Amino acid sequence: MDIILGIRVQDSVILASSKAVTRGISVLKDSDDKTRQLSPHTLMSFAGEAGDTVQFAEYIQANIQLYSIREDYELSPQAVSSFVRQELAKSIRSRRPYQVNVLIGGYDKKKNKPELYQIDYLGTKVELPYGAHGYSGFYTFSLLDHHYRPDMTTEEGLDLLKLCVQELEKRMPMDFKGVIVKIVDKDGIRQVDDFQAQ
Amino acid sequence: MTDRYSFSLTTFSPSGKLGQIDYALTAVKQGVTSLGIKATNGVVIATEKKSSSPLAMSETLSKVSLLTPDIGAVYSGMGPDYRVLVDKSRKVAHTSYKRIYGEYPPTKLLVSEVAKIMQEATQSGGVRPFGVSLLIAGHDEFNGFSLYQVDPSGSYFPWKATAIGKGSVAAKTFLEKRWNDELELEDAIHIALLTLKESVEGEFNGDTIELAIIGDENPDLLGYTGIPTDKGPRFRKLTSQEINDRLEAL
Amino acid sequence: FRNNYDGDTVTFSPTGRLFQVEYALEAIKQGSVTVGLRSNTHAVLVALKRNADELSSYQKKIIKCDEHMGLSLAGLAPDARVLSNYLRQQCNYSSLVFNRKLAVERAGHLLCDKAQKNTQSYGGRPYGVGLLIIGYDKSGAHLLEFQPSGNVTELYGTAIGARSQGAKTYLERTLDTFIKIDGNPDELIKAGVEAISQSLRDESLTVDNLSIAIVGKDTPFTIYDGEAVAKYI
Amino acid sequence: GTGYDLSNSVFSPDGRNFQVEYAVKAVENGTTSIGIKCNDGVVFAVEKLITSKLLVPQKNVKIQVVDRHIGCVYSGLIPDGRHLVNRGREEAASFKKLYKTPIPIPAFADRLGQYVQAHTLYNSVRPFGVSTIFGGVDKNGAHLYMLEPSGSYWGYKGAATGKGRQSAKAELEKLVDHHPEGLSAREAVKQAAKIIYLAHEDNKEKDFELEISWCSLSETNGLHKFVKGDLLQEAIDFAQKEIN
Amino acid sequence: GYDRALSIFSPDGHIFQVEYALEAVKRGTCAVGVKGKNCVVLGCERRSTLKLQDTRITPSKVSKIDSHVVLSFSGLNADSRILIEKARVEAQSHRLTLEDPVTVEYLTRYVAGVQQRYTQSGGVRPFGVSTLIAGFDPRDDEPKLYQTEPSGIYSSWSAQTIGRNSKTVREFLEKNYDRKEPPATVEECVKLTVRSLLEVVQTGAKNIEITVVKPDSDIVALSSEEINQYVTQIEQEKQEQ
Amino acid sequence: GSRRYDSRTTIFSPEGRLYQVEYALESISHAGTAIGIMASDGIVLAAERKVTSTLLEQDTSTEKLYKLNDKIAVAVAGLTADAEILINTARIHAQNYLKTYNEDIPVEILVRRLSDIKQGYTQHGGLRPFGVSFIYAGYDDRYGYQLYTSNPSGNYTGWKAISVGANTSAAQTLLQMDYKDDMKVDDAIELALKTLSKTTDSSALTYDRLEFATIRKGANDGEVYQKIFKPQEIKDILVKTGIT
Amino acid sequence: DRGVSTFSPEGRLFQVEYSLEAIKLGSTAIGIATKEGVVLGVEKRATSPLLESDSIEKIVEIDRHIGCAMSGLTADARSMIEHARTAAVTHNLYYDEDINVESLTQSVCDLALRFGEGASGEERLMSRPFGVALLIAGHDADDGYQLFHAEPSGTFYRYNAKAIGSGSEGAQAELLNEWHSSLTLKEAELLVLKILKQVMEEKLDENNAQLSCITKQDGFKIYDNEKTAELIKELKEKEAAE
Amino acid sequence: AGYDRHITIFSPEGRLYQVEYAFKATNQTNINSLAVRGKDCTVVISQKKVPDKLLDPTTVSYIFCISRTIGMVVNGPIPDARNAALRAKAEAAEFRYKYGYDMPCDVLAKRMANLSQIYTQRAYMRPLGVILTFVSVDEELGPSIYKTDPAGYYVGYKATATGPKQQEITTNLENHFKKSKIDHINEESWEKVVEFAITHMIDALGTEFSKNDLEVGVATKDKFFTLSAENIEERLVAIAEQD
Amino acid sequence: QFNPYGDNGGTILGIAGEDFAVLAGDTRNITDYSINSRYEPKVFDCGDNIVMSANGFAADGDALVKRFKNSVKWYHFDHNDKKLSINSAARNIQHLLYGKRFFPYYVHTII
Repeated sequence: MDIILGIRVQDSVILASSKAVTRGISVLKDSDDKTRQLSPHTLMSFAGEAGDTVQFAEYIQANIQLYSIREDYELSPQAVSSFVRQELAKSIRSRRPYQVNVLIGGYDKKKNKPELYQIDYLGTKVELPYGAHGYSGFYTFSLLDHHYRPDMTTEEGLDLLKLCVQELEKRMPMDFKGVIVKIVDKDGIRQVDDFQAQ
Repeated sequence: MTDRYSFSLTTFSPSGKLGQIDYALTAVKQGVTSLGIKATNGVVIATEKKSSSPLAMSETLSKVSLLTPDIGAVYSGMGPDYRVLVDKSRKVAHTSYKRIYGEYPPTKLLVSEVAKIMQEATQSGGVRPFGVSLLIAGHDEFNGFSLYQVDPSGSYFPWKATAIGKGSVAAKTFLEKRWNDELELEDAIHIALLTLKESVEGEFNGDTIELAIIGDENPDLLGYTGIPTDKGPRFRKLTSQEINDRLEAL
Repeated sequence: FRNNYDGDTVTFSPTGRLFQVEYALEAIKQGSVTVGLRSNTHAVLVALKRNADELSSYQKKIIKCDEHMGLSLAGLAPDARVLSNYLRQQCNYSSLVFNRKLAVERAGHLLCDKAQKNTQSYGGRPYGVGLLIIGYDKSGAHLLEFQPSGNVTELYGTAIGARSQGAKTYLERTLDTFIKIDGNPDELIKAGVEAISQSLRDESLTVDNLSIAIVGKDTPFTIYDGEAVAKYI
Repeated sequence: GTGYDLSNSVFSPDGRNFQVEYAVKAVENGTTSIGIKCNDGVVFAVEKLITSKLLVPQKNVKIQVVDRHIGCVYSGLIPDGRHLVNRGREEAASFKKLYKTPIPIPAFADRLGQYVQAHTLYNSVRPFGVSTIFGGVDKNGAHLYMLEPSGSYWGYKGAATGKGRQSAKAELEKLVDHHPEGLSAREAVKQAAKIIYLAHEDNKEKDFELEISWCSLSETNGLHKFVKGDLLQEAIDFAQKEIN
Repeated sequence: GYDRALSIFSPDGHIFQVEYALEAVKRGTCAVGVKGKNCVVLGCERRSTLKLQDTRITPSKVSKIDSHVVLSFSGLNADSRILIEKARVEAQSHRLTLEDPVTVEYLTRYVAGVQQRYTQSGGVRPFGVSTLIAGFDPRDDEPKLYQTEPSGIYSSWSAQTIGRNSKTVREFLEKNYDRKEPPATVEECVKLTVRSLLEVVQTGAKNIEITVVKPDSDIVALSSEEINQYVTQIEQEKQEQ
Repeated sequence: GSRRYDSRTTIFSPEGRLYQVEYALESISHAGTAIGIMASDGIVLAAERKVTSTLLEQDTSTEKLYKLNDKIAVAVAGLTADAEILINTARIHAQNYLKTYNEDIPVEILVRRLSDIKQGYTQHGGLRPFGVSFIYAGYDDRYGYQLYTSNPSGNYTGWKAISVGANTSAAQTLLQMDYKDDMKVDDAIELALKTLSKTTDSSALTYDRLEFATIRKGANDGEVYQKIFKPQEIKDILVKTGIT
Repeated sequence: DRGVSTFSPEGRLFQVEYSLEAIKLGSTAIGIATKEGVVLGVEKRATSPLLESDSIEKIVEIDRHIGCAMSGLTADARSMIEHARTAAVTHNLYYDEDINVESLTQSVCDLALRFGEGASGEERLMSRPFGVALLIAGHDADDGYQLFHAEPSGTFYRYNAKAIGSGSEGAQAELLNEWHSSLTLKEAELLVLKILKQVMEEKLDENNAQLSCITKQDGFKIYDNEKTAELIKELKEKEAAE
Repeated sequence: AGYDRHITIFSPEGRLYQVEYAFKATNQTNINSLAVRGKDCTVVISQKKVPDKLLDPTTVSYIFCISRTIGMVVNGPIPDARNAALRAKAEAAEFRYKYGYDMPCDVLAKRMANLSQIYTQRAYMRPLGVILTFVSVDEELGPSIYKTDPAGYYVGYKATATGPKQQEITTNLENHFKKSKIDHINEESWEKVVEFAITHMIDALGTEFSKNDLEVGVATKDKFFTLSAENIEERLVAIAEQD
Repeated sequence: QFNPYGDNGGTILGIAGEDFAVLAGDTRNITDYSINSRYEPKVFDCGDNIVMSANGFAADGDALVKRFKNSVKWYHFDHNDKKLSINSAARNIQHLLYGKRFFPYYVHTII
């Protein structure tokens, strides 16, 4: 599958997501952004079935943006992840379920704390210090279980990610064409345009 | 064909009154008197069996109905409306409660359901409000004994004792002179029989009077034995005889 | 009286009348005249087309329903469109499912039944148009008169519309004559064009003002307008 | 107060449904038609007013068949009459489909009865502007019926309705009294032609065309058939001769 | 199942329920809008029949349909909510399928259509609301101001007002707004807006709210002070004469 | 048809007013008065039970104050039965919100929803509006203590202090006179009682004719608490405030 | 009250009749058809000088070969236009050709009587008739240039020239005298511009009036103000020449 | 203001005129009926009046067989009478199907009474201008008589009567029971009970009956049937030899 | 299990000249190894100078032709007897065919 990583440090949440988009025998694109911004302080990465992926992401995005305007307020990352789970849990028992796995990373401006939520297509949600979907976790969880600390800086977090990405690039069968990293903190969402060699 | 009456028949008048509700209450006023008294260990509801012909058999016509084994009802107004209300009430008790919690609903709750049924007949399209006022007496483990009254508007209030229909005003008064928070069940059965005598003109006996109570459990009325926790219905209808025996000490 | 019973079609008057239907019948008479007549080989329709300004066209009044059936209208144009279109399907259905051309008499029963439904239920409204149906089927030439009341009658000839009474008398007089105009189309049309002019008064039938249709033994239902009718004026 | 006659399902203070009563007025206003129950069948006849010469003779048939054994004729709003027959035909089809046997006349009668009666329960429909005489032969005998707009109907020895319903009824009663043992199929046909001519007096201004049909166990094999040609002319004469 | 035709034609060719809907607007509080050369301002008067409110939570007169468009109204408040919601939903849906936020003309045309739909659908009455929709098309800097009414008709204005006394305040604007030279400043544009509301609000610092919308989703509401400051400077222009 | 009996509950008056809404308001104006006073540390809900009797059970009673959420409650003025219908759907909206977002429903979102439902009966359906006016008292972590009001029209607004039902004109004036932004819950509890006491149409303002409630944030905790005073608690506080 | 689709004793549909009265109150619109194309013009008629006149859309395109003008309750035309445009596009998708101006018109007219509280004939859900009239003008290979008047009654007529709106009976009278089977497009433009000027309350200029045409060559185009401003000037001069 | 008399909604007095007027319609046929209970049977009597000589006297009836055990006589126009009979037959059939036993007389009555109550509350349904008397020999209650009206009201009877001259029949029957002191007809054969019915019917109406002026229905254990002109004539003779 | 399709064989050929066009097809109709008819026309004149053949599963070919012929009929009714150009007939047939995209007419059609 694609690569969906997420690590929550001291004052932010970092999301790393593969750029490759392969269909069968060809890599159609090597600069894909598998992420959507749900609100100024909430970012969502996703991976899964071809069409369902972007469709579901954009659908959720539309709803949270509608809520924002109606209420002139921004939902907490927790509220958002609960809304996202409920949606997946509906789809799971429908005629044609969305086969999408997501990572919701956001900075709760009310508690002033970063948060990372992992939700699979069945509607299985769990909050963690770090998470991943698919085979990614199989190589990365041991590295994070080892080098992860709750007080890490955004800078240490990026190094720790780089470590994971290198491991993925050594043992994984697929050439996922590197990742796109984004940081969510008290100042919104920003992208690390220089990870191709950081 | 097809009910083209999708609009309300009960609406607000410039003064703020809801005509049909008023008129329905007027219908209740013309109705035979019925009452309910609450004691410390039971409740009693009673009414007059106004026979509409000597050839008719007044037993085949009950004004006092069991809703659940611990809840009974009585009314004043239009008998047919009451009848169908009772069927619906018994049914909603199951579908909205027993079938979900495995136990009969507490009195206030069933009353609330009944009141809902009536409220809807006040606003839904193409219908008239029910032309009755009910008095529901029941008992449940966490609320004890209670007595309620439901009006055509769908409103309901809890009473210590009250009367509805024809001589309601005269009887509501008499009850205020004879009620205290220490009455035993038998006492209220007495107070009841007296209050009802002033309302009845002719024959006043066990065949012209219908009276039931919510009291202790009746294991002899359960029909089976073997389940310790099932002790019997608290609702009991007094027999023609049980009444006459008490009428002597009237 | 009437005022209290003409609110809709579902109401009967104390005398047993259906005023809304009667009012629809009135929209017919206020319509332009059209005539119908048939021999034993052909059936013809002649109609006077009405216009608005001298800058407007002359609203058609003849509709083809199938290769062997068609009609002329008098009253609300829309209602004739709805009815003719319904007739077009019934004809089409008979062809596709039974590979059978629809009997003119049956097209009439169909129309009658469709009309009747709008005179017994609330909300609807009677059709405000009269129709003249002609056709050639397994039983020869045919002419039918359709009234929104739901009444359909088979005739040898007839007319509807304003002053329609003139032509109707002429035909009732010319009967023995035209009914034997077999094998000669040109003549049956002339008989019709003389019956029609028996209801003129305002003007005289011109080229872009006259409309004629015919069907029969070996003639598919065809309509004639403009120069094509010139030889009959 | 008043206004009780403006809506269909409304009861007037006297327990009547005026709108149904007004439908009757539309029936009394129509042509006269009749039914004569005979010893092994029934005969139906109707007056067909000739508006003008332009009407194609013998082409605007009014009598209708239901299934293969039932005949229906009616006075009043013709379109309503058809609507009622259409329903009758479905009602019959449905019965035969489920029960195999063709629908008994009595049963068919009630089907029409309930449908007509139904149109007097709601103010969103108009009562039927027709009275109907129908009947035929079934498992056990012949049956003649007449159905009023109110939905009311009964079995009859003979029946009539329309403009000249009284003249007709007068003639029918004589028949019943003067033929206690029963009338014959052949007889009833002529007799019917006569009653129609007589009852035509109450409309003797416009010329008319006669129409007969019959259903007889012996004469038509229990099947409804129209009377045409010789048998028809024979009855026309029998009447034309007795009207003088 | 209720489909009674409530909006129908009368002998003179009028649809009385739409007309009566307009009377509901006449009774609504006043609302004005004026477009500058680089902005648009919406002003709305606040009733005083009852004062002791909580302004923090009480629903304000101006609403954001999207980050770049706002909408004000005059008429029945409850009705305006139904319209605001639909407009907001459509705003997001348009972004989702067109991948571009709505233009002001588009949003206006949608709101108008909804209003019109309710003037010829059985079982419903027209909206007793008239609206002013303003903002800036995506990536565009030319201000847009539009008005819609119960009938479903809409059009753009250099400046416009609706509500009670809109008649008066429109007069002011007609002889105070030079298309030739529009309020080339956010400041003088707000001034012109307060000036017109004063012709009818009769001393109401707390009875005049104002919102300023600039290009690229730059919308902000002024506070009492900032407004009362304009009120102050304007009453001087009068006495200084 | 039926059109004859359609009152047309959702149409405008030539003046642009909604007949039924206006009449429904007129109805409300005769219901027991209810006051809502918002303090810096809590909210007070006071209502006067319209009509009572010695026999009326006041312990098992609740005809004006209802708990919607754990942080929201309402004061009812008008048709109790109508009120319950609304209250129940409001209680459901609260839970759906919680199940969806795992957070309690912000006060205004719950109020707007209920108001939208009322608004609906104003524009379509041909049904009469709800003869109910609510005073909402609740707390959320965005605006803290809030107080709202909604009537039959579907319109709603926020207040510092407000009243619904009878004598609101008199009541609003008194509140507007002694209310002060810095007030404390207990101060409001007294303002609430004094105000009712002066507008009551009854002789005296006894406990048996009142319902009382407060939504405080009991400092000794850190959470929000809803207290619905019991008869005895009202009798006490009614004596403390000097009304004995 | 009384059924919305009820007949008057004279055999007319009440609602449709009143419908027309509403159209009589609308802004004037005129159409002239020549063998060089069809021209459509309308009276903008802004209700206040603050209303930006060019946001008044009373002339719209249906397809490249069909355009139209409205008069009366203009808001009621929106969905009729939508229906029209769809019909045009749809017809092209199914048959790979252009919809005939007459067919397009017939389709629009079909919507006309689809009103009532429950008329037994289909599912006509619409509470009342439309309160607007339309002048549909286009071109097709079979019948060349055409002008149609579509009313709320459901009927439509083909006109060589036609005016609808407040100044209709007046302008129609004029058109009766001015129109001849050999007018040129230039003549028609002026002729519309001229008769509009006569029936409008305001002094017609390139701001309270708008022109447009449909020619087999460039299709339907709406004349921008500059182009119209000159045609107005050119007219003022030919009139001042006698 | 004046329409509270056209549909079933309350009048200021709290009444329902349409229901009262529907009651008026029940006497429209000017017929009288009465039911009495035997020892182990139930007998119904109803005047039969065939005015038209053209009618087939055999198709003129107001007595109906609803089930193998229930009989129903109607007082009101025949069209509503048949609407009621059909619905009752259907209701009876379905009940047997779903619950496994014959629908009791009183239960069918309650059901029909409930159906009628609905026309009393819902505006689009009109009440039926009829009064239905149901009779049977129930397997649990024995001889039974239950009657329902347009108000949705119903009750069991020791005996009953319906029609224009209903009051004379009732007081007549009342007086007879005040005498016998029992709530029924102490007779083993239904033939005699049928005779008592015809007898006391005559005494109260003050009219003699020929075999075609009556219509008789009898309900016995497991069966309800109607008599023929001849079975009646035989009954008429027996009474003739006592007076 | 029921198979809704069959193969009646046959073959059709179409060649367009400069001012004419031909559309031929054998007249043999079969089922498996049997012959159902030695003469069952498979190429039709549908009016407006259009010949058409839908070869493959006869029942499907028939339904399509039938539907298209009816198409032409209504084209005339709805558009003032206008003649259906062949390119228009082609686009129309595409919609007739795609209409059953998920339960195809088992035919190769030529016009």
